[PDB]
Amino acid sequence: VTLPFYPKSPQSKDLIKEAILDNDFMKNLELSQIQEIVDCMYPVEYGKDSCIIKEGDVGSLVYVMEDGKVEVTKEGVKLCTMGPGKVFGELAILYNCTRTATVKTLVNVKLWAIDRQCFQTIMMRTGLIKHTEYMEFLKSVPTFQSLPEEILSKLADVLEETHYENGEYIIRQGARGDTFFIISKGTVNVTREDSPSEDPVFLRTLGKGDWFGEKALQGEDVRTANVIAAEAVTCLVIDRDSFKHLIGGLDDVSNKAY
Amino acid sequence: SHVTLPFYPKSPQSKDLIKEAILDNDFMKNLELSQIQEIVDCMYPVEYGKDSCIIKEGDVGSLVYVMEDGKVEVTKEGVKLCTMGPGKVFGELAILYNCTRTATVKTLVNVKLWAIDRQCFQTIMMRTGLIKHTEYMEFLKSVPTFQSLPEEILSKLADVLEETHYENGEYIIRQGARGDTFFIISKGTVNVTREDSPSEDPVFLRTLGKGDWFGEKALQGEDVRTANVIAAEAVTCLVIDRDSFKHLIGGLDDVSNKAY
Ligand SMILES: Nc1nc2c(ncn2[C@@H]2O[C@@H]3COP(=O)(O)O[C@H]3[C@H]2O)c(=O)[nH]1
Ligand SMILES: Nc1nc2c(ncn2[C@@H]2O[C@@H]3COP(=O)(O)O[C@H]3[C@H]2O)c(=O)[nH]1
Ligand SMILES: Nc1nc2c(ncn2[C@@H]2O[C@@H]3COP(=O)(O)O[C@H]3[C@H]2O)c(=O)[nH]1
Ligand SMILES: Nc1nc2c(ncn2[C@@H]2O[C@@H]3COP(=O)(O)O[C@H]3[C@H]2O)c(=O)[nH]1
Repeated sequence: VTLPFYPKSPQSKDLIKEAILDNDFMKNLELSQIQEIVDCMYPVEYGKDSCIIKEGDVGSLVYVMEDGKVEVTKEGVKLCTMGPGKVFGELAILYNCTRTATVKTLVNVKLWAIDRQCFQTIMMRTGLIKHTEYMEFLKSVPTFQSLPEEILSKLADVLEETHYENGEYIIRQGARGDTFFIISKGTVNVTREDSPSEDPVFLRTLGKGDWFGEKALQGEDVRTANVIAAEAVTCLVIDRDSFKHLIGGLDDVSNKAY
Repeated sequence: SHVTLPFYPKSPQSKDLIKEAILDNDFMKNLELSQIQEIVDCMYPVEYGKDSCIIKEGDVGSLVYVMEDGKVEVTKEGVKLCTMGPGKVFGELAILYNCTRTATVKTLVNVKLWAIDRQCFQTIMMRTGLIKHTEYMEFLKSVPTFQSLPEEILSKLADVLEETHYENGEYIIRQGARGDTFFIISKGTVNVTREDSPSEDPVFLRTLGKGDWFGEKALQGEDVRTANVIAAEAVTCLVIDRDSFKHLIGGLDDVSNKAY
């Protein structure tokens, strides 16, 4: 789930993005995917008179040329030459076939390359798939599985993923609140101080699929307890208005008692 | 070269069901029409009884399904995701995205499915207009007469050429007939014959094949064909209208000054 990263100059990052936006087979990727491809590519060089791609071979890498010149042949027929700012080697990866042509260096070249597995991983990181994963998660939460699909979908549309370090206060008692939290990862501790000048008392531990932060949205806008990450925690979070329109009605949430 | 996909004859009602199911699927509705058609024709029938597991999450994906009758249940790690009825695609994610099955699919009743194998799906995914256009380009470049034409002109040729198929024995061109088209042979072979008068039998002139062309003479004189061109085996020509011929190919010395 975690991709390789290679640091690049803005000029390089722009060259690659423009190369992709110029390529007829890839120009319609979502922007976030282009961005991920951009950061993922690692640098590769070849000297003059080298063969980068042999037709018939297994394709593994997709290239963007930053510097140099290559010649593209197929069955001995010259197809074209390509200069900087062009993608090549994407067909074998996009279409799961062998290399459809041969690419040779005419000079020393400087390429950026991404391997097949990274590319395929990124191809699946679309808005529609992220949305679907949010839906699948929500359906796993008993409070929300029973909701109509349209409302789950509306929820999935607005859900924000936030992360908390161990010991981090997700919620402090006594402050206003504007967020409702669903735990997708890890555990939290809930504590409360009854009077001022006192140490907070432990109430309970919540984990994956549990939720919190409704009290300040239902009633007075003051947090009634502390919620502290007890390990590395991920929450799916909902702003006050979304809560009100989409979730505020639910009996299990509205009439929650402790 | 090219693979031939299997054809499975289906009722009109089924073909429409499949077509609609794809166009209703968010991961597939943006396929070209030609691709959706090809999927339609190459899906084959498969049935399952009540309480069968069609797809297990984690497995390598092989087939994409379209349901015509019945109801299936979709779960992931035991979480119920949905039920699906007729007119729905399932099993496309593993194949589209080269991952393992992302969920489990089980039947609730007897089901009637249409299925497409991964060999076909992979073939069809690559049959786009753009890929076809590029194949046209690569072919023209293999023909020395059309190689050295600028890229802009080859691209225009690919835009307007018509790929046409001919039966064995078919007169692609009859001597004496009016003509408006130029032909480039992309596949197969033709025989060229000519008769001195129409009350005489034609004599053999020559045999042409892939990368050869014909039909230029009637575009350069009065539009009358000066010989017969007859398909020998299965023949494919890239066919070019008169105006496109004049603007794009007519200039070429090899074509203009072709002598026989
Ligand atoms: N088949 C083909 N490839 C080309 C052409 N122009 C440059 N290329 C690149 O050369 C590459 C060969 O490896 P790939 O088939 O994976 O991807 C190809 C393209 O990205 C062309 O006109 N035809
Ligand atoms: N008042 C109270 N809040 C709790 C308890 N256990 C979990 N919580 C959560 O801790 C949260 C503090 O922020 P909110 O008061 O807005 O909403 C609260 C609840 O959702 C409990 O026993 N008492
Ligand atoms: N991951 C996922 N698959 C679903 C869902 N609804 C129905 N499906 C189908 O279940 C199938 C499992 O095999 P695939 O992962 O190949 O493709 C999947 C879909 O076509 C859903 O909400 N999530
Ligand atoms: N007149 C003539 N045409 C030929 C000969 N060999 C192949 N051809 C082709 O057959 C075609 C008949 O249609 P066209 O006269 O338009 O153009 C002709 C040529 O392109 C030949 O020896 N004589």
